[PDB]
Amino acid sequence: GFPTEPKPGTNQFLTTDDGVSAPILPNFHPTPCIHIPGEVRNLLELCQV
Amino acid sequence: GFPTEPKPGTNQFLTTDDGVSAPILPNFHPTPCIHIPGEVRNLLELCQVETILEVNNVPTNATSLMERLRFPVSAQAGKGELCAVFRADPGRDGPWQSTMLGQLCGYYTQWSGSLEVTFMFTGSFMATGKMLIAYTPPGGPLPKDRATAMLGTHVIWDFGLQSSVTLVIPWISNTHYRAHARDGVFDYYTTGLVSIWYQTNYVVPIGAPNTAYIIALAAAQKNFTMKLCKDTSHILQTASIQ
Amino acid sequence: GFPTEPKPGTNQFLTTDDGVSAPILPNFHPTPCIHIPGEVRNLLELCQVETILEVNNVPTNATSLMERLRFPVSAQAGKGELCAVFRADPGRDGPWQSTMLGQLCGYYTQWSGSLEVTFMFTGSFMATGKMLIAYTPPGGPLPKDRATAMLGTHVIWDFGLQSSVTLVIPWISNTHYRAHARDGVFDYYTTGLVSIWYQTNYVVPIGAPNTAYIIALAAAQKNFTMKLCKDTSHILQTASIQ
Amino acid sequence: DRVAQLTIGNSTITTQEAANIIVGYGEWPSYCSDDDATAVDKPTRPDVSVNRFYTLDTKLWEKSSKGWYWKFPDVLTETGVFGQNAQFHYLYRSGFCIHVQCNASKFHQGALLVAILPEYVIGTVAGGTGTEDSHPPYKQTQPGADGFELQHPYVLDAGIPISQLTVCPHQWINLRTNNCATIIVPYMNTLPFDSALNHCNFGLLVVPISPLDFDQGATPVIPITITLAPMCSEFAGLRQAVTQ
Amino acid sequence: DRVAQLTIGNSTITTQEAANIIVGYGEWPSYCSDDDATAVDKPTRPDVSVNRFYTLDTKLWEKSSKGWYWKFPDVLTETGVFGQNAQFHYLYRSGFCIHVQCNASKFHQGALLVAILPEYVIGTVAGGTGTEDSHPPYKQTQPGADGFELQHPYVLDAGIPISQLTVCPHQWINLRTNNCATIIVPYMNTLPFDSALNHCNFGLLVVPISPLDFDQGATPVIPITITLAPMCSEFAGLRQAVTQ
Amino acid sequence: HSTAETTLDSFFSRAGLVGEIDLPLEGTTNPNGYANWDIDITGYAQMRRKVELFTYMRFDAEFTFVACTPTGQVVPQLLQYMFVPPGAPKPESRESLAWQTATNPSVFVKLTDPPAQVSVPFMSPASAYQWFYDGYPTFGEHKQEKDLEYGACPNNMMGTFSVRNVGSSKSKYPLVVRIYMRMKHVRAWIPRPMRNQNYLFKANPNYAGNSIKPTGTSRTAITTL
Amino acid sequence: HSTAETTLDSFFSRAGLVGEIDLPLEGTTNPNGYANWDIDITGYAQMRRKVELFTYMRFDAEFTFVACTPTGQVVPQLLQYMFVPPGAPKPESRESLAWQTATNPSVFVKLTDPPAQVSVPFMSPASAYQWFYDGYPTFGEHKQEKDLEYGACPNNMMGTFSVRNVGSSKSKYPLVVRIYMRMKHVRAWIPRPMRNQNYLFKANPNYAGNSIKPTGTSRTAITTL
Repeated sequence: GFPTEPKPGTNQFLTTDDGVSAPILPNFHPTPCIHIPGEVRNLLELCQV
Repeated sequence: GFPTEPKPGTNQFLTTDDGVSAPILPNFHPTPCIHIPGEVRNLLELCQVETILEVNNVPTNATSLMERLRFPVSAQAGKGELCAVFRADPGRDGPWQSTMLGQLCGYYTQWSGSLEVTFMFTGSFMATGKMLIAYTPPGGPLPKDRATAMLGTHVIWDFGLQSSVTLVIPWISNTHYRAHARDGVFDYYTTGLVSIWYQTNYVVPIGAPNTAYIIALAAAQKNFTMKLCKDTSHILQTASIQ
Repeated sequence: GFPTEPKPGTNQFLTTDDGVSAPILPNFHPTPCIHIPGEVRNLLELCQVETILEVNNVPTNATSLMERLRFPVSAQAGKGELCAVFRADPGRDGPWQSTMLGQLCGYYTQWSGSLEVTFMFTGSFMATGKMLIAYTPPGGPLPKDRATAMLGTHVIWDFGLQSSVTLVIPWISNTHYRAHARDGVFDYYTTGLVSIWYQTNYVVPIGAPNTAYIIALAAAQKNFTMKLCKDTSHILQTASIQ
Repeated sequence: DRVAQLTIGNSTITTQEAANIIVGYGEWPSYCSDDDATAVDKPTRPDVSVNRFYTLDTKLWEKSSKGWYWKFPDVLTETGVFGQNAQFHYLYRSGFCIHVQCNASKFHQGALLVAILPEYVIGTVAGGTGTEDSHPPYKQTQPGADGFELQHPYVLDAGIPISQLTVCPHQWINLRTNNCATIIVPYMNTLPFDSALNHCNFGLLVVPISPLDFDQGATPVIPITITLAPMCSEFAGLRQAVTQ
Repeated sequence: DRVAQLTIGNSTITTQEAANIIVGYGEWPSYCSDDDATAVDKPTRPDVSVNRFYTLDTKLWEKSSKGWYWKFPDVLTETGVFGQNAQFHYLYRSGFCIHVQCNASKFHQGALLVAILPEYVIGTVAGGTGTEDSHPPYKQTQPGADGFELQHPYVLDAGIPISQLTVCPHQWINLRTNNCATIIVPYMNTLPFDSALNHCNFGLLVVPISPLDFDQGATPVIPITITLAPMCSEFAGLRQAVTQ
Repeated sequence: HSTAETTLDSFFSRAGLVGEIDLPLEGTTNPNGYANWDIDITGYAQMRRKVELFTYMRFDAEFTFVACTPTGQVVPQLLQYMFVPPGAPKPESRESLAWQTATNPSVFVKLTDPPAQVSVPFMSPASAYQWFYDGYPTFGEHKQEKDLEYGACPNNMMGTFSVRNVGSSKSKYPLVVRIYMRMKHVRAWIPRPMRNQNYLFKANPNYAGNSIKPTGTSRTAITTL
Repeated sequence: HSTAETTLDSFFSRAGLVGEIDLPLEGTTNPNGYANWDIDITGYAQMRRKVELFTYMRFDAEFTFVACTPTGQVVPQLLQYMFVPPGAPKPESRESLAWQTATNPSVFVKLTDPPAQVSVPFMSPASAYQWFYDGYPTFGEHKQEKDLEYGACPNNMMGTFSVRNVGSSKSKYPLVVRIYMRMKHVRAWIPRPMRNQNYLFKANPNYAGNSIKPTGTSRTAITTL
């Protein structure tokens, strides 16, 4: 196979790591998103209230 | 999966290996960098700044340490007397150890380039004199007298309004680089010897001190370079640091 | 991770495998390469340089080793007497072992191409003579007499101002390449035989030596090639080297 | 080039035996950018009332002197209108023009190293043996305008070699050559503004590397005077006056 | 092509039975590039005073001679102005024009192999048995102008075959053909300059491969003379004269 | 001749020991299967002397954790490393609730796996770290008892590094964790004189006043080598 | 017919044994769990004879370290290899402080992992390595006692290779480390006669004077095969 060399950090589970994970449901499509009032985009929107 | 085949060196931890490592904080953004004076980009910038060369590395007394920073000159008998002597080797035990250049050298195995030593006369305004600073390339034993020292690279220094003079120790080597010179076999990389002699004499009127001092400052030239990082010969620690 | 599937050969260490390996010194830069005379690019450059062929590989005495480097020629009885004989096989035990070509061959399993042997007469200026150097292709047994040897590839050499003559052993093979010839089955790759005969006779005046020597120098032609690296038959070591 | 005049505010300095001017790290003092700042309140830039020459105490150079030092934001915190602003405001920022003056005669000799050492942290002798974790007193870390004398100049009372102190903006006063040193320092810190009371951006070191000497009969009193002027002073975070 | 003249400096060599000229490794001697150099001091290029023909001792070719060798920077270190420069300077660099001459008659015979072997390191017989780690004395590794005689020419006193010595710049002196050999050698070393005292760039080997022979009555004294001239000599790193 | 090997990155981008944590079976040093190492690279002389050549430094880093027993033996044990930023709850035991790492970054590795390695950014609230802070962190009277705080800059206090045996029972083996640090993307300001005397403590430049040795070697006379 | 297989790279780019290090349990040869091998490829005849065909050689190399017990058995043991350039502190014990490798390059591997492999550049201060140096390294009188230095060129002395059991206690198994070298990007100058006699020592071309054998095979008569 293709020569690789695992580095430190291998197998660790970092709570805040933003990686990819195998999907459990192939070809699954979520319920359409209706329009809902009061959508929040950033918490700073709340700090000004 | 994709066919791979791990080679030797797998799992090893090489101190100087420059690879990638998983980030611990996703989307973290560092504090902006304000503008700060005196930013350094390359260590060679520091090797060109003159620092006091302890030519008079004799006093070891507790109260006499401050006098290694300067050496004496005074009225003589007029026979071209010897004033001071020292090896020009930067990364060798001796006078150069007190300089920033000598200290940075300790972190590199090899160096190349011309060096320079500036001597500042701190006598009185009424004091006059001419000295002969000579640089003796490799092979030349410590010159026994001025007539022998003057056969090498030198400069006759005249005391005057301009307090200092610069002796340039030109890069005269057989090899492109020099490793640090030590006693024995590595003396192969010796740079040579520097020696100050009285060209004429330290003359002074009545009322002025009969002894004055000279301060030597040393650094590297623009063609100075260093390579192959290593650790300094000394580690400033004996027991665990608490 | 990315789906992979290791195949046979995983973890093996193949001596001749040309792969990548982790560098031990990051950002290290080698000493510049000065210009040096006599740079070699291909070993075939050396196979074309003539080196002394030990045709007279008879003396084994301690004091007589220097005489294997040349063979005698002298006044005869005029019946086309035989002078010397030897196999033309380069990578075979015998005379060719003293040559650089024979030594480099030892490192390759197969070779191909024409060979050449230059004979230099080191007699006196007053000595004259004509020799017949013959090359007998495979199958031809060692010619019993000159009349038989002359039926193969040959050259009549006349001694004169031009001291040497070149016998070219043309590449006459059934196969494109020849593996090293040895006794037995591998004698299939034999090149043939070379034999020097007296065409006329070694003639000399009164006052000049009755015996002179010839020095044979051998090398390869421009069409010579070698392939399939291997180790030389001999290893110059008995016990551990201290 | 040997003569010079420094005018700032309502003060002027003169000299006829100078040795050029050093501009620390090749940068002139400047005000804080709008992108380097954080404090949102509008700062005070008193200008002429605080950016002028203040002359602090005089020291006497003896044949046995070791050297002295002054921490900078500090030396001025109790002087003039600069001091008042430094006390009333939380945040302070500014550069300095330091002019050390010392004259003698053509028959006296000696050399002073005048240098600026940023973040000049003072250490102690650790009880001599080095087993006692002692610390320098407030009187020594922030000596005020009277400055403080070095006990072990060779190591700058901080375990570092004075022979390398020249990697810092410096100048020498060699009596046979010049009678003053002028160094201009920009604001240096990892923050755009900071307290003039708790933090000392740098320290001024005046140390005799070549001892003073002269023959008996020549005036024996050779003073070393320190004059300094803030530059581009800015203050923010107003409140009541705080001394420390 | 059989006749030739070599003029360099104030010396001229003549020959009417030559065999062309060999230029070692197809390169003429040259001075050091500005990018191949390291020593920063300006070198001395004495030219005509050192780049000329020096004739070293003469050897006698006997019917039983084994051969001789000369280490090169060395052979000249105590001769003429070349020697003086080689002694006064640390660094030396140069090529050479070697002319070995030996004449006989149309009734004498023999063949000498004249070759140049770079970095010619000498070995010892190791006490005969090969268990004693002995080393060649200074008198043998650097024989000077008198050269040194080979004890075991077959292995060049270094465990290597003389039959392959022809992979080095060489030429032969076959008495029935020519009476001299001319070889021009460029400066060869892994450094741009080196010591002329501690290091010997190459060695000159003169070895009889075909024994000298003649009938009684013909002059029995057949000398072999070595003449050599430095080329593009450069010296640097001046100091006092050092012999070794 | 190249000047590339003397850049700040060439000089500092070399992993060196900066921490060492012991997790013995029996003793008085972390015998409960967990440890809290205060993040401070000032505990080892080699690495410390280099960085103290400059006053301020800004950089990202690469931390590598080499774990094994006190004999160097590799054992089949699962560990958990957790970065506890200042303010987060430091674990008080092997079974502490803090080991849930709902937000703190954690790494789970076996001693049989190659050393864990991870990238860290420049996380100071200042624009750079200070190896030297000539001042106090708080206002008020600075009495003898509080001189402990002189030279202590919170902008350099990045938090704690915690380790534990992932379990609820005592581990079967004694462990040691060596922490190595490699700096990347380095910026540095204001050079200073290089450490002259032996180091004694972490938070300060104290030196042994009775053993003040010269910067270097000495000799008999100034006129003789 | 191609001439590609006779280029210098084809000829030299083949890994061969150049070093062998023993780490036994009991004995007089490195019995304390560590060893210092002086980097010299002149200890084995095959590899040595090839390179000695040329006088000077410039090249990068690929070192592979094959470790196991004296029986060839693969054991679960963790080792540490460290390159100690000349001037760096050579480890005096298994627990030496030098094993911190803050700057020296080190490799940590288990004998159960495939052989460690690494790339090395051309690190000589000269423009090429010399298999032969006809001279002395230092000036002065060259007496009998110092003839040991003849032919010794420091430009070829690249340092030491150190090995150890990553631990503080004796290893449970006896080890052996074989070092293989593969040359890459090869330049070579000035060919020489190929070794004729058996090799006896490393730093020199000494040969047994009483056993000087012919270059090759011999026969009864010159006129008979």
